[PDB]
Amino acid sequence: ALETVPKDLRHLRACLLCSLVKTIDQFEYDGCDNCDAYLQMKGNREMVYDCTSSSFDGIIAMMSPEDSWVSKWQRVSNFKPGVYAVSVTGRLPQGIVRELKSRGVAYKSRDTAIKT
Amino acid sequence: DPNLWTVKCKIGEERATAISLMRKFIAYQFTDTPLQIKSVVAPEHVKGYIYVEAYKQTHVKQAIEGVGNLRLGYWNQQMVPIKEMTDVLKVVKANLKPKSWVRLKRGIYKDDIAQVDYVEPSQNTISLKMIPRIDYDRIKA
Ligand SMILES: [Zn+2]
Repeated sequence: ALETVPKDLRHLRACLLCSLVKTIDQFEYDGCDNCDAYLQMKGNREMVYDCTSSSFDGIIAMMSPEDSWVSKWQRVSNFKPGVYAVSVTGRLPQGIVRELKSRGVAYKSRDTAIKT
Repeated sequence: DPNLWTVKCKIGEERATAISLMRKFIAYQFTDTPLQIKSVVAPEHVKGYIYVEAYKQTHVKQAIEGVGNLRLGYWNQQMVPIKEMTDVLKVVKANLKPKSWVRLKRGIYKDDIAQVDYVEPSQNTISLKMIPRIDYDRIKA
């Protein structure tokens, strides 16, 4: 859709669950399109700045997650097509990861980048 | 398994190229002339050319036709072997972490190793830990 594409290249971040790359306005006005019932980052900025971080690199134009090699390698085949990242560094605090396991969402480290 | 192709781009317009072709795809996915691309890779460490995913070489030529940012490398589309689909996604150590060690580019303490203390959430300025090297206003006039 037209909502998953970042409007402006300035002030864009990437989530740590599905690696959604969008502008800071879309994460506040709409939020995470791939997870809205477990995260609830629409309507505020503290939650947007808590889970989603600016420290990320790599951009991919995901269009057909059901048939693509890069989608399977990043385990983003069950997500919505759109702007994604290949290495989103960081870790969630111990305040939102405990509820995801009780709700059946396995938070996986999307940082596929190597350290030294 | 879809194939990966390499196209040449303008130097300094990689993210613009990606954000333009994604909007082209969304603007032509419902017409009679859709795009056969799966995804376009634009690494941040590279500068000068990008990558595109398509099964055959005709699809990329029929998809990148009409864009002024990919008109130069339009007459040739190289192909990488199957073992280079993995080395593209590798990133070596974003780059924003507190209590780390960074260096300056401009100012007086050029190429001097420093330390980070606090990060402003506004993405405007960043705190730094350095040591002054001034004379305390004794030598200079
Ligand atoms: Zn996500």
